[PDB]
Amino acid sequence: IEKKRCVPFRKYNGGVGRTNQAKEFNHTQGRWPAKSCKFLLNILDNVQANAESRNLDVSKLRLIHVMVNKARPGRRRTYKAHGRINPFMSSPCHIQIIAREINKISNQNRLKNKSVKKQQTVQ
Amino acid sequence: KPVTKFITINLSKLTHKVCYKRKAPRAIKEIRSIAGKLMHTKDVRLDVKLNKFIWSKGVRNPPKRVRVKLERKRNEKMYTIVEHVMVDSYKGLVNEC
Amino acid sequence: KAGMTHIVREVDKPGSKLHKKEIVEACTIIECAPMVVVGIVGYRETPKGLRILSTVWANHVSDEFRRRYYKNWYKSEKKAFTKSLNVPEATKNCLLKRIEKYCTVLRAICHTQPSKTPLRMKKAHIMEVQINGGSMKEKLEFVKEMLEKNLPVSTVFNPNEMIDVISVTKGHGTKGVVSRYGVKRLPRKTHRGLRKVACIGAWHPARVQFQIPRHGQKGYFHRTERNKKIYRIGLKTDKNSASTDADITEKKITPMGGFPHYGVVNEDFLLLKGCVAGTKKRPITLRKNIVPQVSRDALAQVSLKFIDTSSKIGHGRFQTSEEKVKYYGPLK
RNA sequence: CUUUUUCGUGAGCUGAGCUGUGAGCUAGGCAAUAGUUCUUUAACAACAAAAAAGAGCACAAACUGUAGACGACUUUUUUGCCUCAGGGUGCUGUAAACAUGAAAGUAAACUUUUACGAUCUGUUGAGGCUUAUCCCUAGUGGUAAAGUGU
RNA sequence: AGCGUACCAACAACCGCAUCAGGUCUCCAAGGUUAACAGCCUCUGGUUAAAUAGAAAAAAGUAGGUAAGGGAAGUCGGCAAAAUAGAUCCGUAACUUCGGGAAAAGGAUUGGCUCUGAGGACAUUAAUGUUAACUCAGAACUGAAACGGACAAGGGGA
Ligand SMILES: [Mg+2]
Ligand SMILES: [Mg+2]
Ligand SMILES: [Mg+2]
Ligand SMILES: [Mg+2]
Ligand SMILES: [Mg+2]
Ligand SMILES: [Mg+2]
Ligand SMILES: [Mg+2]
Ligand SMILES: [Mg+2]
Ligand SMILES: [Mg+2]
Ligand SMILES: [Mg+2]
Ligand SMILES: [Mg+2]
Ligand SMILES: [Mg+2]
Ligand SMILES: [Mg+2]
Ligand SMILES: [Mg+2]
Ligand SMILES: [Mg+2]
Ligand SMILES: [Mg+2]
Ligand SMILES: [Mg+2]
Ligand SMILES: [Mg+2]
Repeated sequence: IEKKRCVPFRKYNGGVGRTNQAKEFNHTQGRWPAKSCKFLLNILDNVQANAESRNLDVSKLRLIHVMVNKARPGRRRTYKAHGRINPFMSSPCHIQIIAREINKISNQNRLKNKSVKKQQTVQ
Repeated sequence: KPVTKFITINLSKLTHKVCYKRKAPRAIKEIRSIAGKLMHTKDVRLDVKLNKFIWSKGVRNPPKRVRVKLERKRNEKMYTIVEHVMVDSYKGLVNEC
Repeated sequence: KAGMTHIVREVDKPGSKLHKKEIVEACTIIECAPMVVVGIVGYRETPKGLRILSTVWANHVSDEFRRRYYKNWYKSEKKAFTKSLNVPEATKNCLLKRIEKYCTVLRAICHTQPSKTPLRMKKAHIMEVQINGGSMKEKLEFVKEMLEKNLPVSTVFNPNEMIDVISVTKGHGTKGVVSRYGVKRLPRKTHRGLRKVACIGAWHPARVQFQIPRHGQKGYFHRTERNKKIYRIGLKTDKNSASTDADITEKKITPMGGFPHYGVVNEDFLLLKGCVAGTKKRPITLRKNIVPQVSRDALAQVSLKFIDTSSKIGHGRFQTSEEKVKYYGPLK
């Protein structure tokens, strides 16, 4: 949020600018999205609060599941030349998180004879 | 800990690049940044008389030099107050503590 | 590179319109503090190109030579060139005998001394200087005598010599076709603007060829220029290093008020006729001609009548700072 | 595996001879077996657990501008650097104030006195400005935060 | 007697698919400069708002400003841009339906300061006294030769 470290953009990156702070991750493109970070921090505080009720020690929790899905979009309009109207949609999402404590043959007598003979022939 | 400093800042060195409609706000912004960077504080307050003095010739040409007094106070446990010092000659002034 | 100035010179060309006239010419000034010799490298010839046997270092090196191996020297332990200087000299002499027996080319590693300039940089520049001359053994003997001494610039070149120059031009960024290639400018009626090339190519070679001029970066290019003549090799032990036979005023090369954007020159320097690529402070490399020239201009020797040292800030009017106070008398 | 055994070659001994290693001469005693073949499991290179031993940098930050759309590039981080100031070199063209100083003329008391006046003169080659990409000065004050990869 | 009476009137309340740089009838109207309800600056009243902000500052674009020497050689073509312009005093041809052409073409002047002259009304009697408004014509002095100093404002001819 404060623009000390960045987020590498590896998938949806068409036109994203190149940044100094992306050498940390072995990449060339990065950005600082603040709204995403606030929304994710709210859920992380919820996870920690729920993990303090049941008696777990926060120092050992590892993020084993992070999943993001897209939700039903909202609807608005915009006005174009020559009397036309086109959509102006939005793009909401779902999120879910899980944290978890982390510590740290066949006899075949004919085959037995063959094995014995092979072992003898190599001595 | 608390400390006072007296400095002079020449603004013509800092408003050299911006156009007419930006010359005074640029000086205000530069003064705030300089005081914050010198006192290691993020919360810097500017007295209203200094703002009045910076704008006294319109948006187009602020004064060339200004003498200010910086004070760091104990209140994000710390902050800085910036005031204006009226002088009639800048010729001998250096910065002190 | 320090800056430029002008001189007055008499001509000795029988048959020209200028045969007995004093004329003005423009010159460039290069600061030439001495270098230091610190190493030896030997090459041998193979069907894949020249190849190295070994590198031999001197017994001691300086800190500005060691800084060139570090991105950030101020926060280091400074352990470069600390274990490999205690090597016994017997091994060094065995390696030198091998170099003598198997090699064909010698070069010497030398570095500059930025502390004697007005520069902000402290890393020294390192380069290799090839040594031509007699046999391989004589070459090795010649080099070993200098492994920890200084080269003055006057050892390498002579007065009135012809020299080649290597440097990097000034940078300008992205520049358009009109400025980058000097194409024609297009009529004022044009709809999408006029500063471009109209036709990129014919229809059916169905591509753009590499010969067509396009926009892109201009400046900061590598160049090698020939035939720059030496007019004077001045020293730092000399007080009147910018005076002549016809002008006995005691003077140094630096103009009144400092060389603009550079500083003051208080080492020994070269005076070159003409111009050289690069900005002020740009490092300049100086090579001898590939084969020596015997033309009428390469051998002719020059005698100077005046060197200008008036101010280059504004429009200078005096040659020394005492004339200025002598002209005005006492002030307020 | 025993028997009588000669010639060469090195961990230690000093091109004495012991060891170790290889090649032989002389006389002996003592093996192999899985019901007719189903690849003759045989090479080279790795890795892991147990057994004896050899034990620093870079990125980020602040600074620079010889660089620049952004990345990239050129630099410095305590004899350095940044900021102010003093000097230097230049640009413009003589500041504000005072003057029983000048000024074509005017008007009004009883020689002189007073009042109004574009402009000019003296103090005054004065006053103002000068790196933000000018030059010099261990002159003054400062020089923070301590994160990431290996 | 009965009916209307809030509010907007575009700047987001109306029509244009919309909180659209468009369209849409009437009345009131200060000071300075000036011929002027023009342009520019101001007082009463109104506002400091616009489907966004910060930094950086290269190509290229859009709306502008300059350029030594030459002066249409550019181009189908002087397209675009420059040059002129207010007022006072002089001087104006061919041709002509005698009314014009005509601001034809052309030439000179213009600030500031200190002065001189001209143009009325009224009451005691030719004489005395009081008392205004605005224009016009001359002279001396003065300045880095400038003065319709910004705004405003014809290019001309065969
Ligand atoms: Mg639209
Ligand atoms: Mg419509
Ligand atoms: Mg067109
Ligand atoms: Mg110059
Ligand atoms: Mg005065
Ligand atoms: Mg600087
Ligand atoms: Mg009403
Ligand atoms: Mg409708
Ligand atoms: Mg719209
Ligand atoms: Mg509207
Ligand atoms: Mg533009
Ligand atoms: Mg101009
Ligand atoms: Mg021209
Ligand atoms: Mg033509
Ligand atoms: Mg033509
Ligand atoms: Mg035509
Ligand atoms: Mg036109
Ligand atoms: Mg006519």
